[PDB]
Amino acid sequence: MGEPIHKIATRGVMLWKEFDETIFNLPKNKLVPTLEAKRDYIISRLNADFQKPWFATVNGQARDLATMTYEEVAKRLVELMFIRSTNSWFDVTWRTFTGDFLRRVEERFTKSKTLSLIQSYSLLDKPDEAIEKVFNAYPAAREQFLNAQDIDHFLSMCQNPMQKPVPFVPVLDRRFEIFFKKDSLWQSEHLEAVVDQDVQRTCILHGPVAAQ
Amino acid sequence: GVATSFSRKKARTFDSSWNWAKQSLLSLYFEIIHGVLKNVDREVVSEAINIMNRSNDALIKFMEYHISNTDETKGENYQLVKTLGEQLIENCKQVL
Amino acid sequence: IADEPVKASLLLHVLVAHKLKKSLDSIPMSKTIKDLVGGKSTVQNEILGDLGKEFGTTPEKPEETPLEELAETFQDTFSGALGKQSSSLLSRLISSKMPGGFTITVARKYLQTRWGLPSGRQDGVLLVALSNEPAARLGSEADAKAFLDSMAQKYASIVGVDL
Amino acid sequence: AKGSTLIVVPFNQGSKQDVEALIEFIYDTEKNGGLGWDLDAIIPFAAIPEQGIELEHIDSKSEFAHRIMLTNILRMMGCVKKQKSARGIETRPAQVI
Amino acid sequence: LRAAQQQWGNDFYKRDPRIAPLRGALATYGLTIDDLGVASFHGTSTKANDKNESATINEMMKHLGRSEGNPVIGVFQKFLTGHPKGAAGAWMMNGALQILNSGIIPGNRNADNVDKILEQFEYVLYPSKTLKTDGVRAVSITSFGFGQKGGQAIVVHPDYLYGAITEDRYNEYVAKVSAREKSAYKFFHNGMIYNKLFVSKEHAPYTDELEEDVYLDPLARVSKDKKSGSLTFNSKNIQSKD
Amino acid sequence: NGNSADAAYAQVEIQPRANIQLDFPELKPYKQVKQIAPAELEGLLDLERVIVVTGFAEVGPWGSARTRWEMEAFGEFSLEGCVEMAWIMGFISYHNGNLKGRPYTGWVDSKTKEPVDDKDVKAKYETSILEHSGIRLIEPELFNGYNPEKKEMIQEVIVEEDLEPFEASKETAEQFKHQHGDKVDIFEIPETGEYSVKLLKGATLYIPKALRFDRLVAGQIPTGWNAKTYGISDDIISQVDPITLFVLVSVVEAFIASGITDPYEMYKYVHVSEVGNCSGSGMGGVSALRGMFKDRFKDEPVQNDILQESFINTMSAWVNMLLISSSGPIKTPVGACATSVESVDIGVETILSGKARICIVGGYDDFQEEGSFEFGNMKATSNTLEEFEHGRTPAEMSRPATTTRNGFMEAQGAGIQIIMQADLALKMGVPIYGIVAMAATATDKIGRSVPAPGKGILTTAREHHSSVKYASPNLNMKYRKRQL
Ligand SMILES: NC(=O)c1ccc[n+]([C@@H]2O[C@H](COP(=O)([O-])OP(=O)(O)OC[C@H]3O[C@@H](n4cnc5c(N)ncnc54)[C@H](OP(=O)(O)O)[C@@H]3O)[C@@H](O)[C@H]2O)c1
Repeated sequence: MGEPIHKIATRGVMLWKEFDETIFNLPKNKLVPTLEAKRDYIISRLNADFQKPWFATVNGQARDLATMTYEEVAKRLVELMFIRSTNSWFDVTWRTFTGDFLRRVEERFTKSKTLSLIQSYSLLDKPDEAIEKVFNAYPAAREQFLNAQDIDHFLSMCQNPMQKPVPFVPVLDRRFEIFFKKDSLWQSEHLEAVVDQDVQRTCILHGPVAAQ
Repeated sequence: GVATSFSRKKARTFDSSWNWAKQSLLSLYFEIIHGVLKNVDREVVSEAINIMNRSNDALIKFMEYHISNTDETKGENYQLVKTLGEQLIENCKQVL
Repeated sequence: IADEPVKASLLLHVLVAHKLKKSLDSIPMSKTIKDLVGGKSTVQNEILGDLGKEFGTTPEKPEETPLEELAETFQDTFSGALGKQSSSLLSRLISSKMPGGFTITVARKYLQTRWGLPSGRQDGVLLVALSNEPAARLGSEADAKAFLDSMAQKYASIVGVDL
Repeated sequence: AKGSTLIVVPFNQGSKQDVEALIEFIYDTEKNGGLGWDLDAIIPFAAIPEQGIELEHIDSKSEFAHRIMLTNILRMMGCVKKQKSARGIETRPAQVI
Repeated sequence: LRAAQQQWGNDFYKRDPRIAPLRGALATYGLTIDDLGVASFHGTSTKANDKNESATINEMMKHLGRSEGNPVIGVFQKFLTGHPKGAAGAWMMNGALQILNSGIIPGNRNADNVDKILEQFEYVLYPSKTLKTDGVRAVSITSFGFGQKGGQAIVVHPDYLYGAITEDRYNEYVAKVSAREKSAYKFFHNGMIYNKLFVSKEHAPYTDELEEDVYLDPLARVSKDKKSGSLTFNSKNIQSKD
Repeated sequence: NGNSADAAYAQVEIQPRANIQLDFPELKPYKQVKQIAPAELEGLLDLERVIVVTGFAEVGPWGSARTRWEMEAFGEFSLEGCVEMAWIMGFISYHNGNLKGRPYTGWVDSKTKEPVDDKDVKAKYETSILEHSGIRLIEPELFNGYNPEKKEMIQEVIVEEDLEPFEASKETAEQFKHQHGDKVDIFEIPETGEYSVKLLKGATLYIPKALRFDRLVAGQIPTGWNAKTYGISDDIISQVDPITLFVLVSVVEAFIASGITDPYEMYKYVHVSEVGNCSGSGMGGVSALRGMFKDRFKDEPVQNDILQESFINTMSAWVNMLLISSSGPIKTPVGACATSVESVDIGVETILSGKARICIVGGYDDFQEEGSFEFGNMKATSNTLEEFEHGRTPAEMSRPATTTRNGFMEAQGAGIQIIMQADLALKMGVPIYGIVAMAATATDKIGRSVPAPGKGILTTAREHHSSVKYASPNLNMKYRKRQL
């Protein structure tokens, strides 16, 4: 809402400040032309420096949703949303997201009406085995990029208001500032759920004078 | 109810058994190769009867070619179609 | 109602809208000719050839200047006369559409009697009719009156008068 | 099989005119527009279902079904007899099943 | 090298009068007249055409000594489409490539009763229902236009090409196709749902200042423009020693 | 035991959604694909002189090449084929955003905007799809209100008694005067400035009358097909003849079948002078011809450039002007019913002369009133009233090689293939659907019937057999590999 916030100047916050000066101050007509122009830079900073990395990033290589397989996306969801150290889904809503997406994979690649291999999202509490199960029944979904209907569905599961904001930026469009800034304060109390457990990705509120 | 349906110009004739025989053989040949008809299906014996009943010189030659040029080493199905085929040729030469 | 001869700004807008098969508002006034028909080199010189007959004298490089500018450049010499090309189009509009017996005379007399519009405004209603050609053939007298009704309102809205 | 032929004709067995016309077609020469056959069997299995029609409900449908399943089978056999006896055919009877 | 491979690989028959152009086209890839499986017939549904076509195929195959009992399977696509004049053969050619790549030979579902006159032609077969074969190695496509325009094309199964290159070239090829096929599917669905399969070009890949320079350099190639992302001709890659 | 005991008993059902494939050719492992060719073939062929098809498309009565194949091969649509046809015919559109409060992403009825599940598409639309596809009764809405049951003509009648005057303009009235001479009287009405036209006894009028024509059926593009649905703009649709839109769609849909989404990608590999166009038509833009020969006569408002939209070579020009931008060969053939095969010959000889490396080939033709009527007076088309007398429905009227065949079934559309050198296809990594081994045209002989088919093409099997005792070493691929 354009209110000043005193944060510790981590790489993450220093990025935030740099995007305040160059991108989020621009008017609505100039925003999208500036994001498509600076795409490669923005993505390499989100991925290096920020607590919400660029979703579509497979083995360190920057992609887009449209150039990712259904497997690659399912695996990337489990990487960003499932905590290996605690062996649990950081939020039950993020599990619901990953299950909704594995059900969409079944729907797309099945030839006939059938039973879901994911009957309860409770099965995702071991998430590799649930992926290997779905993508062994539908081996075509390992070698095919997302249908354009499935990118639009995925992006509309990210805007779902009755769900904890996703820990990644899925696209660079008009809503980039809302993706970048929303639900920014929880990550400093829960560094297990941040990419490299790196505090320097996170936002820590803290006063200049009381820092002494 | 008593409204006429009949007209001579609507009579459809079907007499081209010379052509359907070759079709009926080739559909069998490939149905056996793809493993749709097995050696326990009665549909194979029904089909053999309907090919024998249309047996002429042209249809015999057509089988001789298709069966003599089957490679029996490509599968158990290609063996099964070569065996049955050779039998169907003898049967079609006998009832010519 | 007071008689006012037709503005060059209206006539021009109609002659351009008409020859692109496009509604009157679809084309904005503050835009060049060479923008609207940027593709086809033939339709450009055909619009310039038609404005050359309608008004008479033509400035230098008229397709690089907005219509708003060029409307005023024509307005000073233009004395509310339909001239050659617009007359020809209004004749064709009445003859190709319209029911039997509905001549331009009877369509003028109906705008006078009903909506009280004189010669100078009649012209302007007919130019608005020409921008909204119904692409059919008005079947009945009533259906045509209704059309001239709907064109009188659309003339009143653009000029700024009341009926 | 070899030598077999199947002529398919639209036909209403409820129509007397259809019955006469169908047999005239079968017996007429190929030049006149016919088949130039001579029936060796007639299997008139045409029928319509009459369901929940007791004595008191006997009406139009049953009077029509009686025409299809009796009266016109007799007219079909008549028409065959009249065609064969016009051609002097006394040695090749049609078998009516 | 190319002129030697052409002399012995591609064009060995052009001079030799004992090899038909139809035999040599198939011989190029080690096929024999017997390996021509399917004849996509012009098959207009006119009395004069459908006989003449069958007669022509039959006399070609009789001459080239196509084995007795190995008829060509007649495909008659116009039972379904009708005759679109100019497009007639393009549709046939599309159906032929779908046949080669699928091994399915579609049947003439309107073949109620094949004309008795056509029985004289032992080297053709008129199927009424679809046959899933084990493979079609070649298809013939014949057209008979008005004005004595007669035309034939032979289309060979593409798997006969890949036996003429190395395993390394084949696997380099397989990897590029696989990549392209994915990008193609991405484009197709996107374009389908956003009614933007067709995108008109606003501009040529060269500016009007470079038009004459690109036309006159045979080695000029487009490259990705870093700012716009669109493929254009750069002034640096025109009469370049590189 | 409550609703909690029988809640986890019931299982979740996955309903299939249409995942439409491009059907690229299935590439076998190298070891499998080396067993079908002879061993000698490796290094024998000059791959710059081997022509391959890398892409094909069509627009026809059954929509695309994908839909047409489904119906040709299997006689019925899959889910994918039914959705594709529904999209083509404009029955369904895609929606992504707010639909009656909820966020919806997926297909909707194009009229009602109500969501449509992919499973429902076949129940909701298949009947309407099959009814409005393929060979069916001519639909007036697709042919400028053309109705073969009511074919407008005009009869010249000498006027026997003077007409009631009508009012015209001065220009129009001088035009009536110039024509009719002293059989019309024009007089100024001073009050208004209009003119009264009076046609006298002996003048010539034309009175409309209708003919019942006996060709009622055709192979039309599916009802609802629109170039807008593929993304062609309104300004192009308004400019070009309809046949041009079939070609434009076919040409992009063919480049997609080749994996070439941006045609400029070609210019990473070839010069701008090495992309050919060899496609052509039998009659060309017959809607434009009808414009310049009939609508112009009737003083109807026709565009001024209508002539340029008639020319057969103009469809290939629009493809170059909107998609390709090449400076390569442009050989537009006119081969009537053999145009497309003539196009493949011209495209092959163009690539084998090194004048091009990629060539768009194919054919297009439209159905209109005039051609339909003239193919009827030639008795080339089936008489549809005779077909009805024989009990034949429209979809059983085109019946090749049948006892009772009686003429062709006119249709419209386009088909395109992209052909290229095999060397270049392997470098670009485009799919290869087929090799074009041969392509040949042939005339026939001294006759007097232009539509009579002849045996000329028989020449492609021409072979000297006086001396055939000993097999020629030239046909042996081992002898040829040895000499290489
Ligand atoms: N005065 C100060 O110094 C100070 C300091 C820190 C924060 N704050 C205030 O505290 C609030 C939160 O701070 P913030 O930086 O987190 O702002 P924010 O990013 O705009 O707020 C978080 C949003 O995320 C959603 N959300 C988060 N977790 C969720 C879950 N588990 N389930 C469902 N929805 C969830 C909520 O949306 P829905 O409402 O759609 O559920 C909520 O509006 C703000 O209003 C801010 O002004 C004030």
